Amino acid sequence: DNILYSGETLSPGESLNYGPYTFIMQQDCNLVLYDVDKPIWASNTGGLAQGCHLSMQSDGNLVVYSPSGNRIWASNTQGENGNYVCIVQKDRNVVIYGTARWATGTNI
Amino acid sequence: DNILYSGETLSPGESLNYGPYTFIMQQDCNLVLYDVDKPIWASNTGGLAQGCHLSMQSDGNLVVYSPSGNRIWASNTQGENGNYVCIVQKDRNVVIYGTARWATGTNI
Amino acid sequence: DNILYSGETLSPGESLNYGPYTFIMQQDCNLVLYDVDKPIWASNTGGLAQGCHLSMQSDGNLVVYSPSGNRIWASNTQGENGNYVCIVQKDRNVVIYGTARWATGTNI
Amino acid sequence: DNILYSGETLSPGESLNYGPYTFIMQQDCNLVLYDVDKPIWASNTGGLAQGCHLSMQSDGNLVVYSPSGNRIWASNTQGENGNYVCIVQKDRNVVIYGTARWATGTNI
Ligand SMILES: OC[C@H]1O[C@@H](O)[C@@H](O)[C@@H](O)[C@@H]1O
Ligand SMILES: OC[C@H]1O[C@@H](O)[C@@H](O)[C@@H](O)[C@@H]1O
Ligand SMILES: OC[C@H]1O[C@@H](O)[C@@H](O)[C@@H](O)[C@@H]1O
Ligand SMILES: OC[C@H]1O[C@@H](O)[C@@H](O)[C@@H](O)[C@@H]1O
Repeated sequence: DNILYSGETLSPGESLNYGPYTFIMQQDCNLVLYDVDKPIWASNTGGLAQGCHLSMQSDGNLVVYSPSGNRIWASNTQGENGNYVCIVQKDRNVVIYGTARWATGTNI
Repeated sequence: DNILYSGETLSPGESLNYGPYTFIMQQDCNLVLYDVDKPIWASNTGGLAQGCHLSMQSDGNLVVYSPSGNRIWASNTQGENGNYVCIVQKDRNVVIYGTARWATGTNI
Repeated sequence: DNILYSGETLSPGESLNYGPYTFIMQQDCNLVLYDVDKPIWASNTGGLAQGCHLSMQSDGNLVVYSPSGNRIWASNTQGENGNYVCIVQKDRNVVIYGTARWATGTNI
Repeated sequence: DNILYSGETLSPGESLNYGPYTFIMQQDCNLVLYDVDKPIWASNTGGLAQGCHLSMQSDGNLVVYSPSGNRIWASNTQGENGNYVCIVQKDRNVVIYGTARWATGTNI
């Protein structure tokens, strides 16, 4: 609910949430962080397309894609292939972390 | 509740939780991942001391310390100084990620 | 979280949250349910005072109080004395339930 | 999550969770509240059947049913037809509340 894992996408209208904080891939292709109803950060890509999705990729890049498979905005954080996370944190920061350094190996 | 940030500690009896998954720093100094009442992973340090704390450090090492400030168990993942997270994931894996590659910079 | 128990208050600026839904006791004494940035319900008491708190009472009434201990808005649901909950639900309804009909009695 | 709404069921192996607290409809038809790995309350119906479901009914009764549609255990809280909730609370109590006294009417 507040974590996007590498290999997952937010569809249009979908969000990560922590308390009053919402990080949403809007239908107007703007990527916005709201504190209640106040925009605090945006990709500033509102109106460049419709029906965009947000991908957290295996190369560590967070990308807004238009439905033509066309890059609209990116974090520009391509690097090592592996596992990454994008988190809406309790401190209201949105952060990409990776690669994975250690695991219990208890996945299902 | 399912994330430990670098610079934070779990005190004795404290846990990270996702649904039926509990990752707990026990009073007997064992670090255990439970699926409901079933231990699925442990540090196997039960009885080596009392009143241990778990630290997620800035160097990326997850360490169980005894109250004498003495290292009892570690992930052995020291590297670059920065920001890391330890997550109890929805897939029941416990994972350390870092360093931070990008942020909105919207922290309070 | 998404539950206010009878005997608790939301202070000014505090909220109940479920995913993109935020139920906030605003600084301007308006009680508002937001879906992301869109107000979908309000007490319509914005500007009648400053520094109001929301109280879920053991008589089952949800009341906005001004700092003079003065009733500004209420659900008008006074009844049996007991335990009640106010919930921001997954279906985006905000509901008062009570009284308590049964419990395990496993409270701390 | 930590709420079961009237009209919903927990299937075998499914749980309500708050932090280290797990309320599970087990495969062995026992209904158990665990604090980490410690059972603190049970229906004591382990082994009376297999593949039971827990149902929070609109008559306010919480019932364990066997797959033959047969009552195995109940809270015995039948009353007014309406909307009820069963909650695993932050205080580690499991409580049934209802009926609904008030709502915003903002459901989807
Ligand atoms: O090695 C760690 C990785 O293991 C995978 O199976 C998943 O659980 C990933 O989320 C995780 O990053
Ligand atoms: O640069 C990213 C870092 O910024 C800090 O202020 C915190 O929000 C950290 O959790 C985060 O890793
Ligand atoms: O008996 C039910 C009541 O028990 C109390 O001690 C608390 O746990 C209340 O939240 C609950 O409604
Ligand atoms: O009127 C109250 C009821 O409204 C219904 O439509 C649902 O949202 C129920 O969960 C709720 O109890």
